[PDB]
Amino acid sequence: GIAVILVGTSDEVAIKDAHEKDDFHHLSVVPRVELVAMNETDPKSIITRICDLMSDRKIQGVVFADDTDQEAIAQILDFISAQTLTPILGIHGGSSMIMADKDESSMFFQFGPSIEQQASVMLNIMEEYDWYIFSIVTTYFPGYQDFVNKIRSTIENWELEEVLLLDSKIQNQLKKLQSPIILLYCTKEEATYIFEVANSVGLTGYGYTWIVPSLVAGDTDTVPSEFPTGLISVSYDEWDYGLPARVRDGIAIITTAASDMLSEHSFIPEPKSSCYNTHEKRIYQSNMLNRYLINVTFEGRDLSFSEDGYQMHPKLVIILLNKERKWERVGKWKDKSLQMKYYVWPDHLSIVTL
Amino acid sequence: IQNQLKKLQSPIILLYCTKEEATYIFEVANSVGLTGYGYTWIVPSLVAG
Amino acid sequence: GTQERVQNSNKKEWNGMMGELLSGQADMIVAPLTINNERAQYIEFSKPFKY
Amino acid sequence: KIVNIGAVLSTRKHEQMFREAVNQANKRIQLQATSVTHKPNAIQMALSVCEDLISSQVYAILVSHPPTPNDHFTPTPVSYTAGFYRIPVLGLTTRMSIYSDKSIHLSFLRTVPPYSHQSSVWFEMMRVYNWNHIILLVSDDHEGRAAQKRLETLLEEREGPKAEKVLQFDPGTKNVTALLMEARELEARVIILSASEDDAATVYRAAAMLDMTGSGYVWLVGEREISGNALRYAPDGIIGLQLINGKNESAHISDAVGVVAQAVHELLEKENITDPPRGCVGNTNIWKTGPLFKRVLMSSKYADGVTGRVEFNEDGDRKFAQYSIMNLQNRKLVQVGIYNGTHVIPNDRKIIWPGGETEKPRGYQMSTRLKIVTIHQEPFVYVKPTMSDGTCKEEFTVNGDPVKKV
Ligand SMILES: O=C(Nc1ccccc1)N[C@H]1C[C@H](C(=O)O)Nc2cc(Cl)cc(Cl)c21
Repeated sequence: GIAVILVGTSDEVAIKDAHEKDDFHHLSVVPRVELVAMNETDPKSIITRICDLMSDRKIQGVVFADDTDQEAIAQILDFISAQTLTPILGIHGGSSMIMADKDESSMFFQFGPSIEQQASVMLNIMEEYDWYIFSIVTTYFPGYQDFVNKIRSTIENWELEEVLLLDSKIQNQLKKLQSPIILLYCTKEEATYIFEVANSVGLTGYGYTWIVPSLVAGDTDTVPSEFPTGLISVSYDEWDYGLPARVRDGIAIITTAASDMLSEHSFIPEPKSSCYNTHEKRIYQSNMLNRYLINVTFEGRDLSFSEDGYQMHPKLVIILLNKERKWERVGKWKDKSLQMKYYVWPDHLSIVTL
Repeated sequence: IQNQLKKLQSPIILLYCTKEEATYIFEVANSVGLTGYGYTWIVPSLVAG
Repeated sequence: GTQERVQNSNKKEWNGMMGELLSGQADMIVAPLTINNERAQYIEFSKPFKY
Repeated sequence: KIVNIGAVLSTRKHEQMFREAVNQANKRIQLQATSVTHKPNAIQMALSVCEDLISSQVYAILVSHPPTPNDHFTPTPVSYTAGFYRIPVLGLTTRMSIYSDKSIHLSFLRTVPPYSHQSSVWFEMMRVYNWNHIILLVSDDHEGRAAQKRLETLLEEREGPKAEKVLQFDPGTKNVTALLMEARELEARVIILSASEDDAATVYRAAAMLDMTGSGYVWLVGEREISGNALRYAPDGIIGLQLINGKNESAHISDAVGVVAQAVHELLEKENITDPPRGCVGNTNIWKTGPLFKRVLMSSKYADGVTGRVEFNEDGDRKFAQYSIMNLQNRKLVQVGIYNGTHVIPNDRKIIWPGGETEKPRGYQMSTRLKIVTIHQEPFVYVKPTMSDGTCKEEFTVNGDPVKKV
């Protein structure tokens, strides 16, 4: 079966609206949608419930979303993925917003963009407003070598200031501050301390503009006070994505994957019986058909993922920290293209010539 | 103080002061500016007393 | 041959005899091969014999 | 404050030995011994982790591997489960690059060096025999990936011997006959090979098929290769490395519990040891004692275990450990030196080298052939289609002397 999990304090009862939209079409094998939600439940409870329900209701595919209790939950099924050989889809939650690479002996791609995708969108913003030079500093957050290599390669086809990795050397490193635009690839917890040290050294208001990726702030509402009254960030999750729309996207993905499956050689994912013993390990040796479950379409666009878990050309938006310590949708992104619906943001002359 | 010391641009650095304050100023210098091979410090007679 | 980006994000390769030297095919070049900075970072040049 | 400690092991008798260890630790805080065995189907273990231990108040855990050939799936379930809280743990056995990096797993410390670092010995193995040219063979697994990483980084930092070619390949290969062909016709004559066990035949039986082991040859592999081939198809004279701990969890227990004891004495000064959250279900509470416990276990130097000076590297494995410079005697095994931490310590025996000569062969032969290539350019290059005989016709210059043509 094809199940869905919606643990978390939300409108789950309402979100079951998508049940009829599933019930009418876009399901060759008509699935058995069924919610098993929970409270702020612990990892072990999560595991036992997941496999117990997948065993009970005869489930052969699943997708869930929850409150951002911890990114570690994304890791926690990476183990069970190959342990039972079933597609997984983390969606709609910061819990499912982190990356989890190299576990790829099994399924569980994700949604949202990649490090590379968001980074290239940062560069797109940089050009579309002609911000010529840029600096960058970061720490051991996942993707440091990836980020530095990507940015060092995409410049051989810029006006950089310098790349810096940090660990009395902090001031002697911050003294190289030379760019008119400053970047950082981090998260909010450390962002408090780093904006603190920034006020300690670097400018904050008119004179510098701070741009950061999606998973620096995590959620969309909290705000440590050391952030300047302006932040160009980019994301998609909690500003346009409706939970019914998201679960519709998911059930569509799994149904069209099932279509490709039953068409190529007509094999259904065999029902894994028990999450307990080696007698269930009999099916565990059966064939695997993961790859070809990735070039399938519905709602028009294609949903091709690379071998690691990120879709191609996501639909993206750019927000800015306004004066009321809030974010506002200021930039559209579609089909590898940018739209900046707001000009330079508050020696100010306006010239004219022919 | 730091936003002023950030303009440090010369290869030679001067100061017209006395020893009592010179303690604190060389302290802040180590805090910001170089001290050994890279800078040479020159001062008048009545800095050391 | 020159440094050219390949696979659209993957690598930088030499599209010709220079590469054939770097690739392991060749062992020495004798032809009117030019000298500049860009190539000098992966080859070793004799003094020039014909300006 | 009675800090109970939990363990998982593969031999119950040595779990009783661990109870002896916790009694000796009581000889020295306040401890309480608890432990659990292991079972197949790691999901059951991911059950038992909190069904037994996390149900209590734990500030350090013990983990060791079974003899089953999983060797990678064995430490991960407990790893993930505890890591949810960032709980420092102590691994005792197979040291593949499971948590070689902090990315997936966060605060684990081990007592056995991972098969990566054995590169470095080779490094100084070069600085003993002055060899400066080298071939390298690696399969594109994570193990070999890190292998190439560490080796190339150390060698570039040595700027001396410079690498020559990083030949990558795939595990599931029946024949690498194509690659060794281009390989064994290059300059140097020394070879390093780090891959899975059964690959050795795939190499070795293919090497002798190309006679790639006769003479003017030197080899160097990893312990898995040594075992799997020195039983099966080892071409004699090949050299490898051997580790002292081998396969026994006993001494590891001694190396482990001592620093576990020495740790608790580092937070009996401010009383920030509030409470390890017992029971798995019930709270997402981050026991923020984790970073402190880890930062202190990263330097809790002791000399308890059978092997003196058991400490940690920035990775948390065995640091400054000891190897034995293994060697083969055409069907037999011997140690001709104990590499002691950093010391250059060989030991006396008939150190044979492939083919069986008491000389130490030079690096390269420096062939006399030189593949040359060139382009078509009339005033520098004239090309002409051959004549009917298989050459192109001779001709004289306007002066009358002949003209070369090739
Ligand atoms: O321009 C080319 N090839 C090309 C051919 C068709 C269309 C466009 C370009 N080659 C150049 C570069 C290369 C050199 O080492 O200078 N060979 C070489 C040798 C000589 Cl003698 C003079 C020149 Cl310009 C060249």
